[PDB]
Amino acid sequence: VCNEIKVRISQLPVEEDIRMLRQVHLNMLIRTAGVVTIASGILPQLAVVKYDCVACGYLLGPFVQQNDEEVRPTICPSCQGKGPFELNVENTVYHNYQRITMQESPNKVAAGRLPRSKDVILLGDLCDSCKPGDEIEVTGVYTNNFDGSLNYKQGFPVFNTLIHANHITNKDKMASDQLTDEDIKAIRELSQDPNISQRVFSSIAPSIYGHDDVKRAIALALFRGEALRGDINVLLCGDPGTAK
Amino acid sequence: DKMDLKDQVAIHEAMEQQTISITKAGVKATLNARASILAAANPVNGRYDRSRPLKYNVQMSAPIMSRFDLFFVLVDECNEVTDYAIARRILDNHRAISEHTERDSVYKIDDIKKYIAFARCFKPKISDKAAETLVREYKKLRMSDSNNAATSSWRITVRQLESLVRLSEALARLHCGKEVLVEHVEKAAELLNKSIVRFKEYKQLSDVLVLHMRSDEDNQKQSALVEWYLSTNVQKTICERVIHRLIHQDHVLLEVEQGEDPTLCVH
Amino acid sequence: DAKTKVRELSADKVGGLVRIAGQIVRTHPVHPELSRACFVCEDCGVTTRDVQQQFRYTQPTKCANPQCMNRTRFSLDVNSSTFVDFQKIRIQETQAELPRGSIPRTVDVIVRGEMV
Amino acid sequence: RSYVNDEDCAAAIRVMLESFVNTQKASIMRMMKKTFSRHLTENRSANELLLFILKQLIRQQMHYATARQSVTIPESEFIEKAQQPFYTSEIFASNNFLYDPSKKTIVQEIF
Ligand SMILES: [Zn+2]
Ligand SMILES: [Zn+2]
Repeated sequence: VCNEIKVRISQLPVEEDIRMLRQVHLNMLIRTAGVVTIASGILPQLAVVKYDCVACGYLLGPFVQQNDEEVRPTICPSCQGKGPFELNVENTVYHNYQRITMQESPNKVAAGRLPRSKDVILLGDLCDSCKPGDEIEVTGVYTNNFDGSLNYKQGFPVFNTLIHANHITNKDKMASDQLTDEDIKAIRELSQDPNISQRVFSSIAPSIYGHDDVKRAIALALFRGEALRGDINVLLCGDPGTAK
Repeated sequence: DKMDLKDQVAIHEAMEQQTISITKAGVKATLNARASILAAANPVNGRYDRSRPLKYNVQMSAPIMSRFDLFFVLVDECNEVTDYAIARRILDNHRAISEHTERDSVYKIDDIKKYIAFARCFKPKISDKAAETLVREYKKLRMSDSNNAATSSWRITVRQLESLVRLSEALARLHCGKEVLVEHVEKAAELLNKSIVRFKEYKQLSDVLVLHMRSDEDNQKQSALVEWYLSTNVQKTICERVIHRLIHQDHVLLEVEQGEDPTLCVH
Repeated sequence: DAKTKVRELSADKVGGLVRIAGQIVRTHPVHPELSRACFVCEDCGVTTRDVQQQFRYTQPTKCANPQCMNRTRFSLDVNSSTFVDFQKIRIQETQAELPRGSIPRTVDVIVRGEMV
Repeated sequence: RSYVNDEDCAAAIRVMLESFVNTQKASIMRMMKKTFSRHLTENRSANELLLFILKQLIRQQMHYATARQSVTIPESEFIEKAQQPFYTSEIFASNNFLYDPSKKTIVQEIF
């Protein structure tokens, strides 16, 4: 099935805002939360690379692919020379990769401020696990790297920063639509009673008083015709303030 | 009222949700816009016309007009005493500026700044008698509007109770009270009524006639209708003229069999 | 107590301690900035410490080993370097400053450390 | 159910008629309520009908007293319209309806 079991870690005790990360937290483990705004497609990325030596046919490597480098050899030891190189199609290894952008939750922003945002990188079986609009919570390592174009942009030797994800909880996952034997027994016991139609009709929206026509229309529309449209469509029109 | 409709739609979309949304080029975001709006406008025909309701004298759309708790209407009173008082106040402004002299207010504006900044930390709760009073005052408002349904300048719905609770909480914050009392609800209702308030014999008599005939439909000539009105010469002549107008102008009443003493029914 | 107006910031006054007042228009997000760096010589493996940065990313002019001729081939070390919190801000003239028939001026401001 | 019953057909027919008749103008609505009264009016109780009669009379009295905080009506009109124990019910009292036998009168307070 596999090669390696990953360990994900949850319930790390200290939370940070995106707004409050400093140079202290570089190469530390942190936990944040926010809303997804942008997500890329799933793409394969190099993980372990081997090369051919054109001069003598020797296979160079393996080289574990680092985060921000074009790793290459320079000398083939089996001929002790700088022979030309080609990528070995047969022994190169890939893994899935995805990049998302996360923003501070609008509920937690103070008076008159703008929310901040960060980029997050997902690898392997963490990919495809969330959508734009999801409230999520991330645990990972906060790191930095140099970028000369970012230096030229800001006019000072600033550094790019990222979070490498290690665990995600999606707070907007809906409940599983699966029923136990206890639930099915309760459904059968409810369905056996003779007053069940009036029970359902009156128990839809119990705070609203009257309007049994609207209640029965909604109740029969939640169930569906068998089908040739099977759906039952309902329109309401009413004065403002009439709780429509 | 001089804004473009594009900018007015943008303000209304922000006022509905108390949020601003962005989706352009390479950024998407949502923001908070928790701000109170104070607005001023001039009436459409240059002067306010008291003979029409508020919907015609202002060029706003009804969804935008629904967003405001309080409307105030200000008119030129054309009164000698008020003109004299206004002229004295203007010349007192000029006289004080001419000698760099302050007025004798009770408090300093800085003290008022401290008071208003301090009072907004309070979060008053609703008391039991205040809840009872809120129910009673909402009933009073809707009853009086129903009594003047054809002539009131502005309708009354559920939203007025939300405005009433907001005004009561603001008054409690003004007095630094930790709970809403009966007096806050009472004065909020008084202020709301004073903001809201903005042929009739013909309506009253025609209403009595139509109400009797409509009630007689729960049981089912012109002289017999007049006799029922009189039992319930100027009044008889006025009733005949009212029936004449309700037939020949309003068409509320129809002559089922025509004649000098016709049978009548409601259209 | 020595306030100066925004239009009085001549090129004479570079390097002196000054007070000013303004209204803030923009507040850019936070970045770490390099302050003092350590570089490993790729030929001989010696670490050269405390290369002070200017506005630009800089490598040492000379290897610290006196028996080494390298002046180009260096690699930065991250876990020995020191990083500084940084923020950039824009300000505008307050209305009380303005001359006759004039439009307000704007300034770029640099902030570091605990004031971010 | 595994099959459509006559009760299911009756429920569907009643929903269809009740929804259709309400969309018309008021005179056509009165005529069609009279026409299809067997299918429409079956489910009401006498207490609900008496509440309807009482509240309609109170509405007519509110209109009448406005045109000419509480409402009082003679009992004889309520009896005659019912003809054309309810005072003890929870429905009657919870709508703030009350009764005075010394004058034979319905009472209500609007506050
Ligand atoms: Zn080789
Ligand atoms: Zn060296």
